[PDB]
Amino acid sequence: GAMNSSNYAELFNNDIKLFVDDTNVYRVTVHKTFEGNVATKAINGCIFTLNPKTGHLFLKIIHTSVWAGQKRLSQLAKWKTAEEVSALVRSLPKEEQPKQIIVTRKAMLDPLEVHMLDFPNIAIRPTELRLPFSAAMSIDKLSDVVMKATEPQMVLFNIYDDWLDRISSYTAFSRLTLLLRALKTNEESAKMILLSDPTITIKSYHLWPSFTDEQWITIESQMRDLILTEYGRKYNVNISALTQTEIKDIILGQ
Amino acid sequence: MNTVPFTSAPIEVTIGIDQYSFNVKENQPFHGIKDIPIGHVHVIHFQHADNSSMRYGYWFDCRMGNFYIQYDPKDGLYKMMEERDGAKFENIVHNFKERQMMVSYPKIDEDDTWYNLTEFVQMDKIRKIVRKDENQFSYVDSSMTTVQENELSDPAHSLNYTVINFKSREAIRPGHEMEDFLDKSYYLNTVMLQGIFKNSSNYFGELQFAFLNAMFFGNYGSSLQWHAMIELICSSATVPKHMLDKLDEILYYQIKTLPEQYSDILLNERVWNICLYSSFQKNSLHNTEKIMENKYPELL
Ligand SMILES: CCOC(=O)N1Cc2ccncc2C1
Ligand SMILES: CCOC(=O)N1Cc2ccncc2C1
Repeated sequence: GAMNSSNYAELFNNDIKLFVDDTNVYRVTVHKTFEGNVATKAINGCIFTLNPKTGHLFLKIIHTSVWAGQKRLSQLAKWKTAEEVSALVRSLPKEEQPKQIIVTRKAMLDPLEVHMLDFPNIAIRPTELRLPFSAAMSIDKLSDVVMKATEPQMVLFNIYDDWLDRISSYTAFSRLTLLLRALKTNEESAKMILLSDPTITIKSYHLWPSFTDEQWITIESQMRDLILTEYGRKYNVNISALTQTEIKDIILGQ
Repeated sequence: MNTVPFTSAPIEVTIGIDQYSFNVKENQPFHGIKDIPIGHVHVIHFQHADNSSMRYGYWFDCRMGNFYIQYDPKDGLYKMMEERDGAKFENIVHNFKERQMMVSYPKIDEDDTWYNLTEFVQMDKIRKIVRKDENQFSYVDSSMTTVQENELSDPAHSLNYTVINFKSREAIRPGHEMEDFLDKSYYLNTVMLQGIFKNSSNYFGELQFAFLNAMFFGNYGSSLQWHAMIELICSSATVPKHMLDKLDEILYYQIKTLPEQYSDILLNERVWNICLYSSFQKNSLHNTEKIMENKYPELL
């Protein structure tokens, strides 16, 4: 059924599964016309399709040409997402096809179920989790490949870099969602925490900096404080007054 | 001018004939129903006074044979039977009429209600939905499941309504996923009308039969089928003008006939709100929208 806090270890079992997030597929800037009307201008988007066990990210770049002369674009975007996920599944060898696809937005359920009628044994599920995958476009190297694209393109990444050499997929997913939540809440502050010590760089073949295990512990702590700091700024709350139990809950609850 | 005699009425029962009903007492001298209009299919139905769970009946056409009712004390129900001896049957009916032991089908001369409910319903089509080839009449009851319900147990006792499923390969052409899901015209016009039903008259007959089984028996799978056949039309951008005009008439008489006190169990809020206010055909069902707004404004 619905993926939640209860059935969370299920993300890291040996049943192949993918998360699909459609929140960066259809992207626009809203602007004034010469006559003082409002118009949109689309920019390049992406489907964020992620294996949470392996870190394999299928970034399908959505070029603005897709939208040319189409109507009801927010509706079409869900169906185009479903079309491309079903094309990806059909492209994979049988032993690599997912057993489950989890959509981050319940509006993707019917479009994806309809495109996957040929795969009755692939379960299409919603989730109760509020996942921060909208912030994928805060990862500089992902933003760069999307905005430079001149045509439809699929790019493959490992969103965990080499982390699984040192940590479990449970802890890698934790680190990923904490980093994306911080980038979503305060992008400027998040980037300044990641990128401020010049001695620590991003490998050419990586998305994130090359932190030692001890430095990751410090980074993770600075990200958790950023999310608390911003929660205090947003709700006018004295953070310094909160307990570790209070702090604990806001650091998932969101 | 046709007659369905009863051997006797050994148990207290409410008897329906089409939209009419009356109470018969345990061992009351009741010997049946006379003056049944030729030209239409009819339904005789029963609800036992000592057990309202016993709810069942028979579809029949008096043009296809001589039918009577006889209580079976083993199976504990009123059974329809065919009498093949014409002269015996004629003699039975004659005696019961002379002794005035029969109720008269109470048709008001102005009243086209039954024709309006059964316009497209034909006994040969009922016999394909309800399969029991040794009888010319068809047994239905409140608990009988549909082939579709049995997919999501005993197949011999099933209502074989045409399966409608909006998220099925039958409903959705590969490559036209969004198109076919948001506009059901393909599924209505090519698959159902041209393909399975052959014409709108057969589609409406099944729709009307499903309504009648839902209303007269409280058959849940019948109510599901009635709503699915309405939703398939209302969700189609391209429907012939004659089919929309006829559907408006069909639904008007169905909503007219529904007992006010069963509206809560027989009408699906989502489907009616969608059909009348959001669908392609939201503006095409003037008579149905007016009677629904005036009779059931709560539901909406
Ligand atoms: C690796 C350590 O993990 C965490 O500290 N998290 C996961 C996580 C994910 C999303 N928001 C907050 C948090 C706190
Ligand atoms: C051919 C598939 O089924 C039909 O065509 N019917 C069912 C049916 C049941 C009662 N009256 C008319 C009809 C038309």
